[PDB]
Amino acid sequence: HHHHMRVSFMVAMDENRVIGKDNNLPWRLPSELQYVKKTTMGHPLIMGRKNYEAIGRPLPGRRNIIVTRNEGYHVEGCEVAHSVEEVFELCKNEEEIFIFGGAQIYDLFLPYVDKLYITKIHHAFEGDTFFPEMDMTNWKEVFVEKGLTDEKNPYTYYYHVYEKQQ
Ligand SMILES: NC(=O)C1=CN([C@@H]2O[C@H](COP(=O)(O)OP(=O)(O)OC[C@H]3O[C@@H](n4cnc5c(N)ncnc54)[C@H](OP(=O)(O)O)[C@@H]3O)[C@@H](O)[C@H]2O)C=CC1
Ligand SMILES: CCc1nc(N)nc(N)c1C#CCc1cc(OC)ccc1OC
Repeated sequence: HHHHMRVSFMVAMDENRVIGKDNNLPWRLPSELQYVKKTTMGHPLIMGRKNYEAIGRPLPGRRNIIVTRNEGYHVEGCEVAHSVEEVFELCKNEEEIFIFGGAQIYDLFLPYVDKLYITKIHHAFEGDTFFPEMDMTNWKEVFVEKGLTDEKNPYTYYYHVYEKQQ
């Protein structure tokens, strides 16, 4: 029944798991976006249809895969899938794919996540979209580092990476 690729989550959330507000990001952290680009470069990005449209354009140097239940949905420079299994088919030969949100898409792929790249922002934003709860039993933190806080990046935040022990 198994897929061969590593399923990694890529997400940034606040102290209460908020990841979005009014179909956008509640914060603006250029430095954190650089870490995201650095980490995901050359790997497929899997994104919910809403997430993708908020971004608005294909992210260069990565396979953009959009998840939608719309069978007539198309976008140039991007791939479209309509299910977890169709993603696994498209990415069958990939080493590692990144589930890039948003919340519905995180929920979809949660039974399959092997590795978690999560930025935690030490602030409580007003929001309406939340990262799903996770049982970390049998996971281990393998990297942690404080983010750069300066004029362009006005919050305290940390990068964490957790690996499943399965
Ligand atoms: N801080 C962070 O790291 C991140 C924050 N965000 C934020 O999250 C928000 C977006 O999240 P959310 O509203 O949940 O939207 P999603 O990105 O999860 O997209 C939801 C869409 O995905 C498609 N979809 C959902 N379930 C399925 C399924 N089972 N099969 C096929 N397609 C499916 C549907 O598309 P369709 O309607 O076309 O059928 C649905 O409308 C935005 O605010 C964004 O800015 C997003 C990513 C990361
Ligand atoms: C907040 C940026 C971010 N960080 C982490 N660690 N994981 C994520 N999935 C995201 C995200 C996002 C959405 C987004 C991305 C983007 O360029 C990559 C541009 C705009 C975006 O939302 C409008």
